[PDB]
Amino acid sequence: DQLHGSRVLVIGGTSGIGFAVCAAALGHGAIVTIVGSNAQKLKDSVARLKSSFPSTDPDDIVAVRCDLSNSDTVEQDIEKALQLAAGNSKINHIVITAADMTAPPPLEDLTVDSVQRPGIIRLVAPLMVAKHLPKYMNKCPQSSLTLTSGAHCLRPDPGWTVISGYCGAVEAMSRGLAIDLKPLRVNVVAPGAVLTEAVKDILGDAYDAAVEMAEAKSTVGQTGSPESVAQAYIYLMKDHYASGSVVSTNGGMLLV
Amino acid sequence: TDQLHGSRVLVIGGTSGIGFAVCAAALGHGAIVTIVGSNAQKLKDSVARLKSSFPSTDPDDIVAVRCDLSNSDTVEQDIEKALQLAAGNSKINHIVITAADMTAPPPLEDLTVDSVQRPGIIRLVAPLMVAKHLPKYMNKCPQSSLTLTSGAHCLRPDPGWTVISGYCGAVEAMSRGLAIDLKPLRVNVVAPGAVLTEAVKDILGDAYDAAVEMAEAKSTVGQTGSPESVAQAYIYLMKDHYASGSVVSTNGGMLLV
Amino acid sequence: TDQLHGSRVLVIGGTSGIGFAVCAAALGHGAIVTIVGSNAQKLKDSVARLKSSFPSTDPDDIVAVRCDLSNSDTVEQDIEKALQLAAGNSKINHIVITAADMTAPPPLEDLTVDSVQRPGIIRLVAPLMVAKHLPKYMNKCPQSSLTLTSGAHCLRPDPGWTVISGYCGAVEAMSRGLAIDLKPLRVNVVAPGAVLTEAVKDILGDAYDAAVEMAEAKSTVGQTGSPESVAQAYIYLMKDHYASGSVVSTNGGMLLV
Amino acid sequence: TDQLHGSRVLVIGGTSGIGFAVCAAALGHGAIVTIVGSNAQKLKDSVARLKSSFPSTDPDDIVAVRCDLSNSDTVEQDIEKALQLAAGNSKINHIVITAADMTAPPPLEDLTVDSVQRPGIIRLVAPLMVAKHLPKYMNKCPQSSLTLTSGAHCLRPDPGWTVISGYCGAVEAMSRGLAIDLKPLRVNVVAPGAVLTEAVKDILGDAYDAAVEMAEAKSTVGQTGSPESVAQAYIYLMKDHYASGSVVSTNGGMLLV
Ligand SMILES: NC(=O)c1ccc[n+]([C@@H]2O[C@H](COP(=O)([O-])OP(=O)(O)OC[C@H]3O[C@@H](n4cnc5c(N)ncnc54)[C@H](OP(=O)(O)O)[C@@H]3O)[C@@H](O)[C@H]2O)c1
Ligand SMILES: NC(=O)c1ccc[n+]([C@@H]2O[C@H](COP(=O)([O-])OP(=O)(O)OC[C@H]3O[C@@H](n4cnc5c(N)ncnc54)[C@H](OP(=O)(O)O)[C@@H]3O)[C@@H](O)[C@H]2O)c1
Ligand SMILES: NC(=O)c1ccc[n+]([C@@H]2O[C@H](COP(=O)([O-])OP(=O)(O)OC[C@H]3O[C@@H](n4cnc5c(N)ncnc54)[C@H](OP(=O)(O)O)[C@@H]3O)[C@@H](O)[C@H]2O)c1
Ligand SMILES: NC(=O)c1ccc[n+]([C@@H]2O[C@H](COP(=O)([O-])OP(=O)(O)OC[C@H]3O[C@@H](n4cnc5c(N)ncnc54)[C@H](OP(=O)(O)O)[C@@H]3O)[C@@H](O)[C@H]2O)c1
Ligand SMILES: CC1(C)c2[nH]c3ccccc3c2C[C@@]23CN4CCC[C@]4(C[C@@H]12)C(=O)N3
Ligand SMILES: CC1(C)c2[nH]c3ccccc3c2C[C@@]23CN4CCC[C@]4(C[C@@H]12)C(=O)N3
Ligand SMILES: CC1(C)c2[nH]c3ccccc3c2C[C@@]23CN4CCC[C@]4(C[C@@H]12)C(=O)N3
Ligand SMILES: CC1(C)c2[nH]c3ccccc3c2C[C@@]23CN4CCC[C@]4(C[C@@H]12)C(=O)N3
Repeated sequence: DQLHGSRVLVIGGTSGIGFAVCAAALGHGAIVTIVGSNAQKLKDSVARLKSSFPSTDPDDIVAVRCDLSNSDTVEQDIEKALQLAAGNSKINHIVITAADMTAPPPLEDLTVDSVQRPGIIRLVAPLMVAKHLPKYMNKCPQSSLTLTSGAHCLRPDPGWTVISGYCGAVEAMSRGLAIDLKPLRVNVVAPGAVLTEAVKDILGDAYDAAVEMAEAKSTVGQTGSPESVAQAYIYLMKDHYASGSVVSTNGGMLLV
Repeated sequence: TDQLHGSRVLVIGGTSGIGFAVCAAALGHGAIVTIVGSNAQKLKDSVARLKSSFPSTDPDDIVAVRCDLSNSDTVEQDIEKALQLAAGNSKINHIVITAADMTAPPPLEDLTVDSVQRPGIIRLVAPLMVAKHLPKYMNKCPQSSLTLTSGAHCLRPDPGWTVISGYCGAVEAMSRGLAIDLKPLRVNVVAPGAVLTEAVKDILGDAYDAAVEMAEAKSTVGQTGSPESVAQAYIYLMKDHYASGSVVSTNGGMLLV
Repeated sequence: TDQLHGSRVLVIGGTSGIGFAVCAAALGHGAIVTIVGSNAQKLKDSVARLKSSFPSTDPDDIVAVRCDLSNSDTVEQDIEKALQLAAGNSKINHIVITAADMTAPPPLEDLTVDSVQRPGIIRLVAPLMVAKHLPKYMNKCPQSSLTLTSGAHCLRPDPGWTVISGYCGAVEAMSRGLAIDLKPLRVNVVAPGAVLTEAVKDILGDAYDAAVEMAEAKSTVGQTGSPESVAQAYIYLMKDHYASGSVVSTNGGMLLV
Repeated sequence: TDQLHGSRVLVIGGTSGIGFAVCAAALGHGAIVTIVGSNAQKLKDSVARLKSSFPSTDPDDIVAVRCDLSNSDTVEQDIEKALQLAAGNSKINHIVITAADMTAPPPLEDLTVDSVQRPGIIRLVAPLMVAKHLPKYMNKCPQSSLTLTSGAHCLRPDPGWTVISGYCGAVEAMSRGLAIDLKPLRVNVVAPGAVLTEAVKDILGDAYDAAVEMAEAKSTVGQTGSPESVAQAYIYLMKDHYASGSVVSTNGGMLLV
């Protein structure tokens, strides 16, 4: 594997998809830097990651708490996470899955700041990553930055139009960063229905009616496993020719 | 013959360029047009020629309102005023939004948190505020339409205008979400290519002639797009009562070479 | 005032359904329409039904030609003749192709090499034969247009019409290739959704009523597409001299739910 | 550690180019590879190349069969032998199709009904014949995959390859239909960009060095695609048990410039 000695920055690797990416990354022996905002399960996630890979050097699994939902500190924090992840070396791949995980208000009660508050973590944080990565990454086709969107960008869930919009912005912005940061490669993974611990939290009591309706809306009779969706991120790290692309893993939900 | 005769159109951003050609086309079909802009004068100037290129129309079918949508205070109450004015005694039949800041972004080496967020109030919050308040001034019927604006830069972004390609990418995704939020009302996007509007003359300054010639060369047609040809996409989307959630791309085959 | 008045329109497949509505819309703008079909009876009925909806139109603006484009040994020759009389004295301005066999394919249990290959003559070979010979009969100029036909089934295919989803997917890609082969002439595609033409009731037989509800429900609008609304997409692509390499999708938001 | 270890992979078109790189990658994970080609020599030679780069693998994990899929008789029966072979006593886990004629089409001045039709036997009929017979040789299970092949030319067609761009458009649409026909089995497409296989040098001849220089410049990366990088997309779809109905594009950003 050519991801053995690799340094990968997983912005949002404390839970769900991003965590599965650090598990997959550690399976190939890479050095993984994790970024989250909750200090306690960031201890739990990183402690959880070296008992599933106990032969891996513990110093190759580093964590930092960063709050990227706040307009100050995010440039200072993104720059700090790139310093920690780069170390003496340069970072080889960056993965961003961080999202605010909050239900928007209905459209009749839409507020100006309601529209803008997601943009800080969906748009401003990656752009600050794109702002500062040349100093911490070599702009060569062997390095990658991968952003996150979803199938909801084409089949929006009801109530979620605004965040459904921002994922549309992530995909267009991804392509622009492939020109801004060329020949460095940047791409997007667009997952479908992944039953992460966060999703269980969002829908609460309406969860099981939603799981069965998600399973029914797939060519597979399934929702997506977190470690299978993680293969899309690993793919874009190993494919030194993929750039400006959208990797869609949705179980055929857009076909039914 | 024409079903846009008695129909009411609100063109948010119709004072120049593409939006103005949409108001000209709408009045060519006899529609009642309300125009929204920010420059106080040049808003009379386009209102002046449209009763002078078609004096046929009753002068009260061409009404105008000044709105500043670049500032987060003022945006909900300004669109609300323009919707009361376009609807009048009836309800609005079609809404067209072309309003955009049209100012050069910084390079991303000097990217600031404010550079990223300020385009969104006119590109994202203004249309969402339209979607918030249009039900009381439009009937939610498939004979009604709301059309947003995109570009080919959403798929082939201009160096480096990455941040605003994102917002146009957000416009397309948001369009689809609003097509289900406002069902059975129709929501769509127009994605123009290279149109030589009076703003583009201003933004390109001295690099204009080198850019016009490379735009004509990046086309299957050997030309740039007329504003009056692109306006047909907005007029088309008002007449097609089955088109919703779609992107009408008119770019001279630019994405093909 | 209208720029489709003197123009020559050839609708390959204008004897029924969507293509027929395109000739109705074209005649509303005063165009000279040549109709092409394979059924001598559906071709006399179509020209008769168009001289009772437009009695003021000159009878020479509605001429028809009989062509069987499902057969390989004469599809090139038939296309050639259709072109020559549609141009007449002058040149052809726009060509619209909707022709399709509209017969259910066999299930995958009985798929045959010929089942897969026969549709290609009318879906792929006839349009390519049109592009091969139109230069003597059209000005390859941006005010000229060639429009092919696709559907939403190319992205949401219907069971078991997988093979015809393939051919409609092939039409969209070649559309883009012919915009470069035929540049600066304009080539585009319309992708309709659910249009209840007379061919569609024939395929659905007794399951028709259950299928209409199914479609109606599965759309953002509460409707199927009118033939006269989908026809707006073809007329639009004739009026927008900048639209090229594009896909005009008319689906009632079916791809959103 | 590896879940492609006991896995049986059928690479239809693995004697050269991309499909060959897919068989190399599969054997790196310990998969059992069945290779299909039409050149007996290439096929033995290709199998010889693979057991000298992997001398430790059991030679029975590298089995080959000669198939001519260019002809209407024997193509269903050759697909059927190849399925028995790959399956053996177990069932097939993944199928990869890269087989293509790789010959320059004639110009449109000499376009014939047969030049158009003939590619469809290997572009469309062979995969459909694979989907027709694989259920007795594959589970219809989410852990098994069928991967077809398209390319970036389906969206930015190279001249004069319009007809072959069309067939690649059919493969992607057919992929989506086959993802529903064979559900819950997974069906997908890989859309490579510029890969300098020996077949591409054969087509480009003396214009090769000028063509690679213009291909490298038309990418965001300053390179063409490695066969070993593009093969990772096929391996990925074996690895992602949630990917279905998708297009994995690996083109070096050529569609951005
Ligand atoms: N799951 C799906 O079906 C689906 C579909 C489409 C798109 N997506 C996108 O996939 C990505 C991953 O989603 P997920 O299912 O894995 O949910 P998740 O487990 O909640 O992932 C969120 C990650 O981001 C962190 N985070 C939350 N707020 C943060 C903040 N202000 N600043 C920095 N980090 C923050 C979280 O750490 P903390 O513990 O500190 O909060 C966590 O590590 C998201 O972008 C999502 O929008 C998911
Ligand atoms: N022309 C092209 O080649 C091209 C290409 C791709 C995309 N587009 C997009 O198409 C749309 C039309 O562009 P255009 O070429 O026609 O330029 P334009 O003539 O300047 O159109 C701008 C319209 O919106 C108004 N406007 C600007 N800022 C406003 C603000 N804060 N509040 C309210 N109204 C405001 C303008 O009037 P004021 O004078 O009062 O500001 C004008 O009526 C834009 O969204 C553009 O991004 C254009
Ligand atoms: N209806 C829908 O909902 C829908 C949706 C998506 C896509 N489409 C596609 O749009 C196109 C039009 O479909 P439609 O609904 O209008 O069905 P249609 O009424 O049967 O249209 C078929 C047209 O093509 C002609 N035609 C058929 N075979 C011919 C042949 N060998 N030679 C010459 N002409 C031939 C027909 O005339 P003859 O009487 O001589 O056969 C007729 O004018 C089709 O390609 C269809 O697949 C339709
Ligand atoms: N390289 C690119 O730039 C590029 C770009 C887009 C798409 N693609 C697509 O990628 C696929 C792979 O191409 P490639 O470049 O790897 O070319 P390649 O090496 O020529 O691949 C051809 C493969 O197909 C087999 N094949 C050809 N004709 C056959 C027949 N009649 N029966 C059975 N097998 C047959 C060949 O075997 P024999 O020669 O043994 O018969 C060989 O295994 C092709 O579909 C190509 O169009 C390639
Ligand atoms: C819609 C959602 C509540 C949901 N409902 C499910 C049912 C079954 C399996 C997964 C889900 C999910 C995951 C989602 C996907 N959406 C993409 C942008 C906003 C949202 C909301 C959230 C998100 O971030 N996670
Ligand atoms: C890039 C731009 C300066 C430009 N350069 C040209 C050269 C030749 C012909 C047209 C143009 C245009 C029109 C554009 C298209 N872009 C889409 C989003 C931002 C921007 C900027 C502006 C816009 O709104 N109008
Ligand atoms: C599938 C079909 C029988 C169908 N079943 C419906 C139920 C409700 C409303 C509309 C339909 C339609 C319209 C379709 C769409 N398909 C696109 C290519 C082939 C086909 C077949 C036909 C076509 O041309 N018209
Ligand atoms: C067009 C082609 C001759 C070509 N010309 C190049 C110049 C520089 C770098 C790469 C190429 C290629 C690779 C291509 C891509 N096309 C996709 C379908 C048919 C074809 C033909 C062939 C293919 O399979 N490989």
